[PDB]
Amino acid sequence: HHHMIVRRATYEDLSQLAVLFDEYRQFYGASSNLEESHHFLKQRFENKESVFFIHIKDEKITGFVLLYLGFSSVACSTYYILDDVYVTPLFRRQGSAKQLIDTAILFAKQENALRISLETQSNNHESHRLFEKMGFIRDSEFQTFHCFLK
Amino acid sequence: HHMIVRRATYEDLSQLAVLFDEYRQFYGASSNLEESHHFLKQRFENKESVFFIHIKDEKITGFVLLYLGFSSVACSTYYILDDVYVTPLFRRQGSAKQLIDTAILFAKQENALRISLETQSNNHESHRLFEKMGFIRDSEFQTFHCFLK
Ligand SMILES: CC(C)(COP(=O)(O)OP(=O)(O)OC[C@H]1O[C@@H](n2cnc3c(N)ncnc32)[C@H](O)[C@@H]1OP(=O)(O)O)[C@@H](O)C(=O)NCCC(=O)NCCS
Ligand SMILES: CC(C)(COP(=O)(O)OP(=O)(O)OC[C@H]1O[C@@H](n2cnc3c(N)ncnc32)[C@H](O)[C@@H]1OP(=O)(O)O)[C@@H](O)C(=O)NCCC(=O)NCCS
Ligand SMILES: CC(=O)NCCCN
Ligand SMILES: [Mg+2]
Ligand SMILES: [Mg+2]
Repeated sequence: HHHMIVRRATYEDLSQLAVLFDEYRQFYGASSNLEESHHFLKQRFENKESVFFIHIKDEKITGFVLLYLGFSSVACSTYYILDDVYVTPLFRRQGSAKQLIDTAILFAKQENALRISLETQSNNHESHRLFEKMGFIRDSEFQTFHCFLK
Repeated sequence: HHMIVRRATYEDLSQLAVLFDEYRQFYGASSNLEESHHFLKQRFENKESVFFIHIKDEKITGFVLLYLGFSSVACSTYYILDDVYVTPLFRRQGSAKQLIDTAILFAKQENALRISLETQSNNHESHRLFEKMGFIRDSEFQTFHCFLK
């Protein structure tokens, strides 16, 4: 029996998780649309190489982390991408993101991943403090490029 | 036809492994055709991966490997241009240009938001290539890594 847990998300959690997923999208500039957020959360959940971990405190989902499998051609090995991390404001600064990333790290090690990689906004200093505390090192060697199609 | 940029098939993998091993060596890996081919086949069997090869008179001159990406913010998919390589003998002949032009057409057909990639900051050649193909340098995001091995 427990009162707090970080565990893999299930289909049964998607309805509650969609609210936090919609909040994460709003943080990134998106207009709130619970129905759209939920439909796409279901597509990502039903994607073979994606893994969602959620943080539940007193039966409430406080946050989540979405990871997906990466393939490193140079190393000829897999790794994990920490795609999205979010904690709802009511539960911030209580160690939720820390616990979510700690479980993400233990999971990646269990999967013999090379590393966990991510990209976060340069203007998001709060996230840089979180990732550095968790053992992430800033990549300097690479430059991102986008070719916009729509 | 005498030249073509097309999807890779199972039959191209023995020859494609040689190019993929060459691409690995450019990024500093030791040559190992068995390891290169085994991983190439694992990526080729991934349902979200897409390989295009440039073939000049039955010789593979180069390739591009793309994979599906999900944008949570846009609630839409996109493509990541993961690997691009042209064997030195066939360089500065438009092989990479044709591979990327095909990748863009494929991404548009798939209704992708964009094609995204990462390349070394000191790789002058790749920056000229991607800029020629309409890619824009983006420094609004910072990459972090948590090394496990
Ligand atoms: C960033 C975010 C995930 C942090 O979640 P959280 O549960 O509040 O974080 P924690 O309580 O585990 O904090 C862990 C560490 O992160 C850093 N951190 C977290 N919030 C911070 C803040 N507001 N300012 C500075 N550092 C902060 C600190 O180093 C902190 O350690 P400390 O509290 O001992 O100083 C949360 O604020 C959030 O959802 N933000 C919006 C989405 C986002 O930016 N995600 C990252 C990109 S995917
Ligand atoms: C980069 C690379 C793929 C280019 O392949 P390529 O088939 O020779 O390229 P193309 O002939 O299609 O050239 C397309 C454009 O790229 C640029 N380019 C290509 N080679 C270049 C070079 N040596 N110097 C400068 N710009 C160059 C030019 O803008 C060129 O247009 P142009 O020929 O009209 O001037 C090839 O040099 C290679 O395999 N390099 C090693 C692997 C690599 O760097 N891949 C990317 C790592 S993330
Ligand atoms: C950690 C992080 O990547 N945040 C941006 C969300 C799209 N990847
Ligand atoms: Mg890769
Ligand atoms: Mg994403």
